[PDB]
Amino acid sequence: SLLSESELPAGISYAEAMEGGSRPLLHPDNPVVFFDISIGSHEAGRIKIELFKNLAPKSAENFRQFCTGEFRQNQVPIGYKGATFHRIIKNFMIQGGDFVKGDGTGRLSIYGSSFPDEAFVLPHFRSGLLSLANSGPDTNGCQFFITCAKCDWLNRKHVVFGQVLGKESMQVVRKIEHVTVDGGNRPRIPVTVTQCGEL
Amino acid sequence: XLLVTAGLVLA
Repeated sequence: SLLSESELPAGISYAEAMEGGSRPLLHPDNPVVFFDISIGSHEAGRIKIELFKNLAPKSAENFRQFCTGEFRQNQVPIGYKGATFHRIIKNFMIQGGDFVKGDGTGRLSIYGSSFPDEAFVLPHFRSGLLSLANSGPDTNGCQFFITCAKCDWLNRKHVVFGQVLGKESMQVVRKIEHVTVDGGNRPRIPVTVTQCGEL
Repeated sequence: XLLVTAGLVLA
């Protein structure tokens, strides 16, 4: 059920996404969330993200709850506030959301330890898409990546479930993408979601 | 390679 890049629905081309504000473009009921990013101790700006509930409802809702603080463990909220980007690969993608361990080993979802892959509808056809990181089939948790180039080799192995909205969002993505990293692609200076929520 | 895993990063 993977769509080719000529069967893509309206509202998700790069140009369309860059015209987006705070409301969804693919389907009117898709939630829009945000991250405020700090690079080191410096405010870098806001990434706004449409979550494709219409195509990947379980993936969208997992991410959404981690943005708003609605998901609790024994009455303790857990989510993306304070989470970092631990793996940054220029010209490829930026990876983050490991609030469990901060190093890429963490996996927790709102549904349990993991959740299965939803249908692979959208391809990794351009920069600015949100997709699930995993460790093989049916191992989605909390980590995600934002594409910094097309990466269609990932199709049918990672669910594309959102898109960044507006030009500032992509500017922030590009800023994160270009920070200095070590030989393991970990940033030398931390990149952190200092605030997040729903618009 | 250029994958996005969570635990064993492969080439």
